Amino acid sequence: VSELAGHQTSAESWGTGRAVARIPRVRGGGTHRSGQGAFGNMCRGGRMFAPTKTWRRWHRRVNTTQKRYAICSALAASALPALVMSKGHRIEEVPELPLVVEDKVEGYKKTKEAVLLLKKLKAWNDIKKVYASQRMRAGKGKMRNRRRIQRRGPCVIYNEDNGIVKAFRNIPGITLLNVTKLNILKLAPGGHVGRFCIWTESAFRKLDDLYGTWRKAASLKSNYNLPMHKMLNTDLSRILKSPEIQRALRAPRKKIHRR
Amino acid sequence: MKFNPFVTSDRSKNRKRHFNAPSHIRRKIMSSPLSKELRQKYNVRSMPIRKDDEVQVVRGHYKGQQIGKVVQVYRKKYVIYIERVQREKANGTTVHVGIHPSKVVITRLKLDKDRKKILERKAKSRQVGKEKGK
Amino acid sequence: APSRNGMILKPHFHKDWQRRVATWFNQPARKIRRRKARQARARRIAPRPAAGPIRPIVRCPTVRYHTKVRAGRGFSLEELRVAGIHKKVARTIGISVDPRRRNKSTESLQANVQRLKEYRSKLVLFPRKPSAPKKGDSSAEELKLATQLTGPVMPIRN
RNA sequence: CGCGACCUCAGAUCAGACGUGGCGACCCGCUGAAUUUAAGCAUAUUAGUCAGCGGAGGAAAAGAAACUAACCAGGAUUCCCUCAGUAACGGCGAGUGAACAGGGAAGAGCCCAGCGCCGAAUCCCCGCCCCGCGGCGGGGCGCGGGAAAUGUGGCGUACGGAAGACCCACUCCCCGGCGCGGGGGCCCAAGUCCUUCUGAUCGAGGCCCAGCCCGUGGACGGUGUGAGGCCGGUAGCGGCCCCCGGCGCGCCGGGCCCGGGUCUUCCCGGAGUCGGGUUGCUUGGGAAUGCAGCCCAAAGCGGGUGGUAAACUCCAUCUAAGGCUAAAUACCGGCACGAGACCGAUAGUCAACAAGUACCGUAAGGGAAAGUUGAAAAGAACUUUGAAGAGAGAGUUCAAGAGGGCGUGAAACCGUUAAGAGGUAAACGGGUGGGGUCCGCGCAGUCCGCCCGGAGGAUUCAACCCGGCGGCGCGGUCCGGCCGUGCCGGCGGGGCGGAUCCCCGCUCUCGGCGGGGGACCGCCCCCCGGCCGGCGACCGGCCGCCGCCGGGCGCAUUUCCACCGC
RNA sequence: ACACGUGCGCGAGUCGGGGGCUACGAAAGCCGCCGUGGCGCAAUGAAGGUGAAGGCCGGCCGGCCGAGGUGGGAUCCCGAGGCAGUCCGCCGAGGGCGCACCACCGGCCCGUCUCGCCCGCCGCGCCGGGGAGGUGGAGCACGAGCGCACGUGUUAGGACCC
RNA sequence: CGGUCGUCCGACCUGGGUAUAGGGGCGAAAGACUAAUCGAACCAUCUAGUAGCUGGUUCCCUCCAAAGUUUCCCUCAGGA
RNA sequence: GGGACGCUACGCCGCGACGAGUAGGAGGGCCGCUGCGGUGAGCCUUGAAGCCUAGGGCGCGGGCCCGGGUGGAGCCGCCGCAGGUGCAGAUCUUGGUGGUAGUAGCAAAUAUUCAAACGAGAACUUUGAAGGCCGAAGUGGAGAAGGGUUCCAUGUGAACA
RNA sequence: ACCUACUAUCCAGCGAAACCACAGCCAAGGGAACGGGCUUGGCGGAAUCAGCGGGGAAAGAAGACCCUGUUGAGCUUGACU
RNA sequence: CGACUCUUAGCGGUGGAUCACUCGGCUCGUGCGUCGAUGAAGAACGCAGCUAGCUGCGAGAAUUAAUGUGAAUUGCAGGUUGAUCAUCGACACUUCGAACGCACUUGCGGCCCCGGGUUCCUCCCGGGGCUACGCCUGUCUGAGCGUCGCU
Repeated sequence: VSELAGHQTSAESWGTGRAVARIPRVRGGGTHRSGQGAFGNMCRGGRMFAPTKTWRRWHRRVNTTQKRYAICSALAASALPALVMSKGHRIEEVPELPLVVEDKVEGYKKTKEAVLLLKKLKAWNDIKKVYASQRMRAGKGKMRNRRRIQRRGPCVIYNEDNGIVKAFRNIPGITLLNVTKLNILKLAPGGHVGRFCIWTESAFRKLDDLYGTWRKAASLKSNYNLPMHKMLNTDLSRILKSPEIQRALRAPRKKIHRR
Repeated sequence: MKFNPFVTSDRSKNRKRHFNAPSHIRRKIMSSPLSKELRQKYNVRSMPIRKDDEVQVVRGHYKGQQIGKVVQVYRKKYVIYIERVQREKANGTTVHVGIHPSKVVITRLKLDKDRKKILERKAKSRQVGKEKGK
Repeated sequence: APSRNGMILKPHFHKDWQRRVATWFNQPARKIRRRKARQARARRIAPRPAAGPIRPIVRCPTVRYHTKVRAGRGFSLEELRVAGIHKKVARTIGISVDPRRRNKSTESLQANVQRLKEYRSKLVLFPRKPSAPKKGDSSAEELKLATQLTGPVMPIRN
């Protein structure tokens, strides 16, 4: 809010007496706005309480290791079939969820080739779901250049740009991403993880050089390796009925003894 | 997406240009597609309308296959007036009903020295997309 | 009114500081403006290096930093006199010259002369006119291999 | 005195030009408080702050050390990080509060006076010629006038410079002319295709084998609700047409004979200025950091600085009292833009509208309220009462229950209809009862499984054969792949790294130095080979078993459907 | 701005926040030979400065053991026993290594006070230092911080509003 | 506003022009007048001046639950 | 040597004990508002938001879902994010409306009456007559300051008198 | 005590304002120490008109009389600077 | 059942609350960054067929010319060799205002040059160009018992 809002008026309180409420009031005049109350947040017009300033802390900084940690978590959750289903992606007809495509699609220069590729990969159903999700927004966003909203589509990751960006940008939901320059805002939309990702062959092979394995550090980061696991066998159902624990257990008590 | 940084995408600004456009810009907004028989012959998609053009009404309450000519072009209302597109007043007089040029197809044009000049020029660059694009 | 346990603080906010508040929203736009002017300058001096003239090898004062070596303002006149380069001609071939610098040591004087010797060997000099190549210019084949040098020319590594 | 120079000082509606004032967001030079804090208050703090004055510019200012430092030293100014809430100042209280160095953005240096050399070698105006002439520009001619010896121009500025002798070296730089991408304007893809709703579709379904068509164009806006294909537009290193100087070539009018190294001889610096005393203001600057008034008032191996006043002695570092200079930097004014996790007519600028308007005060000044018919006025023709305002019919519209301050029309309040009630003001909590209101769509009150009966109707069961699929396997260990967040081996190879140990070049053939080997060690990858594990974060084939599905039979005491007993 | 608590990543390290390189995107990613610099890793004294275990053996030197102890200490280890006769596991009187943490006694670093014996060099003293016993320190004694976010509380700011 | 009153040839009344402007003017003197404002006029700004002093401080449920007492403060309506 | 349910493990189940509350503190909200990133092949002119409601209900409660009417164009559920996020008061601000109340009141300066004209409408308009007042320091006739079309003719009884 | 004029009264027309927690019958008791509301009693009947000043601790203005504030102003001086 | 008064509901009055809309604000960022004596900013007064305000303009007065564009403007009448819009480089721009002949009454001038008026003869009238301050170079006319020089 402007710092001159509610402060351009010249006002003075009438003091005690005169059966008024001691608020600063407009100094005279043969008009409606004369002794009507200028300052204070309770009055019509005037300044509002705690005027918002430009120097509010809008931006936030995150540690570089933490920024790289979420990207690794975002990429790893994009290969599990159950997590991507929970993102609403209609890709049950996809042959393999780690979708690796040949490097010929970088040479695409028409959107008809990109549409046909999605039909052949059976990922078109998610783009078809985008059409059903196109509706004008609820609330005041329609008059603030946010008239139309739609669902996220699949994400296409390319090692190099040779026309693939041009041929894919006209399909709604399709978001293009470079391999060396990833983004957590486009890999995990809304904070939830498990967006459908489509990789090219050179894109899929460069992941071993940007983050490395656990026995070999990344060749393009200065000093970065994959984070260690807090626990290894995450399926505790297999652990709990494994024989080694099952010897050193007492007898289960499951007879209900009510009052 | 639009990629020109100097092209406005604001809703309030775009409506300001439309409702406060000058008269020479008002004509350009009032363009209507030609009839299908004209379209292979002239190779022109749409064209601004003039005072004497044959009009079929496509949408609205007065749509049909009737052939009527324009009476006048009212650039201040975004309204054109067609010959037999009119409704009955109370007192017995007849009033022309306003039809927006968007719901208008032109079946016959008004040929002129300046009218004909646009036809090859619009058909020139229409072809250019088929040599450069091919 | 202080609490039970805490610090004694002196907030320097007793002036009218709210009027003189410098926001930094120009910073992302400033970086583009710095880059565009830098790229436009490089195309103006397209054969010359983007960093500019070379900088001498400089020891630091203030004994805290006395074991470090930086890049300096310009080569001293004693360093140019030993290298056999006139002080008014070195500035046209990309050598930083300043008359303020001294030469108390011999190692640093000899290091900059040795630095100047390898710069003269690496310098490809174009003729004044292409029709008449003069004596002190580079060979004709070196004209076709003249390229811009990115970053600081001959970086000073400690 | 006449006559004639020169110095001072006047007059011009003299010839030719210049300044005034406005804006003032950012900048520079002055002047400059009190609210407030210190729980009072007087020094302090607010604060070099508000207000007042003057002056510019597109940036201003500053700026190339009379600098910082005491290190092995850096090296113009400006801005960011850090120094640092530190040194330091402070009724040492509240509080105030820098600078060096380092890393970055940017980076460009220079010109006078004086010292001297050149015959004033210099400059302005007026007239003429030639050529461009909206910046009168250049060159040539002036026994044309004037300025200038009370000092113009060239060389020349502390980094040294000037003159002479000896070597080396190219002689070609620059003004006024001409001809050989930015801004603006006009255009460029694809459905109004079939059915169905609506007052209107931009709503719903479809357009198979091109699941309509275009898409480098599915941003936005308008069009009678929701549109990529109706239109303007958008994308495109797309097309076409003009203006601008440019970059380089060529011709001529042109100035243009230039410097560097060695030796010798010379020369060279800014005065009521520095500095000191005192006073006042200021600063973190504390026995004055800085600025200013008065007084004293300099020197040349000199002067200034070296954060405690002074004396002596070594050093360290610059050359003040003259000047110019872009970039990084700031920008609540102006021009033109783009955008928003912002606000939505008591919000957001005071002002979304004939807003600094109506209005008020003599004046300085104060300063509002106020958006929405309908898609389209299609704005109610005509009849009738009344003088008319106002009605009653009729008509438009999808809707007048949208009828001119007209979208939606809440509450306070009022009018009217229906019901109930009414001498302890009204109203309320708990418990009932009565009356209304609509609802249960209740008005003959549950079905679901298992078994029996008999009536029926099937293409029908179990068991076999064939094909496909799936699961499991301890197949006690079948065979083969793949991996290791496993290990070992290497007449192994690579790529690296290492603070493990011959060659190329340079400042004094051997001693010193930087760089490149090679070897060694360590890591990773690959060729493998030998174990271990796995394929349940990750596997295939054969074999066995099981299950399911599909097709043949099997054909009715099997199996499956339909009906009732109360 | 600070204090505490909690969550996350790294860890004796941690961090670009300032600067460079690659519609949304003014985003995001990259650069540590861009970690300069901030905090921590060492404190103490006004300052000059100084600056963090010892014991044994043999003759001030040469070898060895080499990071304090006591009590309480969650947890872990052994098995007298007991669930004709072995293995698994159970529990078990009693006996130990003892995590963190608490109390105490010691040890080491800096300043101060007192008392001595001495040695020694590049310039033999008004020199340089060691030792013993008290005392003061926001110290050491096998690390714990850094960066971001959240909440509370105290402040300077107009500071919950008039 | 009414009745009743003082003066009404001189220190009389009055129009217009003009001069004195705020810690100032002016005052046959009442702290009177200075544009209905005077023991310091009006407008704008500092300023959203400060207040240990009044008033107010916006949804539900669950759990726990007070003190007006020590010492110090130019401390007694307040703080530590 | 061929077989019921279960287990959103932040879930489910069983035992006992207890339940006050000002200032104040903490926790849980599938309580409520606004906008943003995701998500519901979400709702919607065969009717969105908003508003009214003698209906059916749910939750202790903040509140919420259906039924009916009006309305005509947007809106909501869940996971996170963010705030200018909840009113009964502040002699609160703006705006609107009540009782008082058809009440106080339309009482300073002697006074109006008759007839005619006009008009739909006459106590107030016009004309005639009568009775009065201002009584030349006027309720008369003209100026200055000030006002600025108020001056004159015609017409109107929309707003004011 | 009587008379006159204009009101006040009623009617034709036009028509506000102050004030308003809810509103208004009392005796005694208690209470925050003088109640319209609470307790015990006395009791209580629509809608109103003209007066009337006992009550509503009536309306007018965050008491100016008194005190506090580490709040001020006009003035004085042998207060401090 | 009455009149009056209380509660609830329907409908109708007052009122514009809520919602949905927005050619408007607010904030941030980018490019440029330009006033005037050749008369700035500002102010006054006039200009349309019917125009009160707003907007535009200046006696050429809701605009002249030129270019681009291409069949209108419109509330009502009127009239392609270029209507209307935009661009704007030519032309023009009443009176105050740094405001400029003196003053601010809009009153008084002075100099020069033209046309009626003369037949330059003084007038009168109308029109055109000048007449503010300070200051720079240069020119002209000057002043001085200031310093001199020649008769």
